[PDB]
Amino acid sequence: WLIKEELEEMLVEKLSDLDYMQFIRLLEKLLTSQCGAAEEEFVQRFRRSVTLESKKQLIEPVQYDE
Amino acid sequence: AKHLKFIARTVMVQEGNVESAYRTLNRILTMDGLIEDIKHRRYYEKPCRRRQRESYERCRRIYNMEMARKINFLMRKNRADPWQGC
Repeated sequence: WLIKEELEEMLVEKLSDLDYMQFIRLLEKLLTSQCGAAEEEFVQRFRRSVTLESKKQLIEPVQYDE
Repeated sequence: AKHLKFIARTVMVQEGNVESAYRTLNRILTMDGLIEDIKHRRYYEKPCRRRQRESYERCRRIYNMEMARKINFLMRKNRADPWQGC
């Protein structure tokens, strides 16, 4: 979910902490329903792409000598 | 003294369970007010003090019964929020 400071910029207003919670509780209540495509583009506007770069280790290339 | 014995304040033991028989007897004496009456009778309570306590007790019961009634009445609306989001 977007952070309170990211909601405070989409809306361009100042928000309380409880204001942010009530909005999130209302979006969660919308996912549990049989939301269609129109109700899915809207929720994704408030879902940020978490920096889920995998913890998978990067493998060095296998080189060959003379 | 002049009454028949083994009728008043007498509980029979079931299956040798004396702990449950003693608890039943203790519960009987408590509900009938004897346990608390024996304790208050160890020392003399002065009449002005007895009236003060009997009046305090009477008013705490009325106040506790009235506060329970209020909580029960106002707990009907403890259901989930019907208009969430508004």
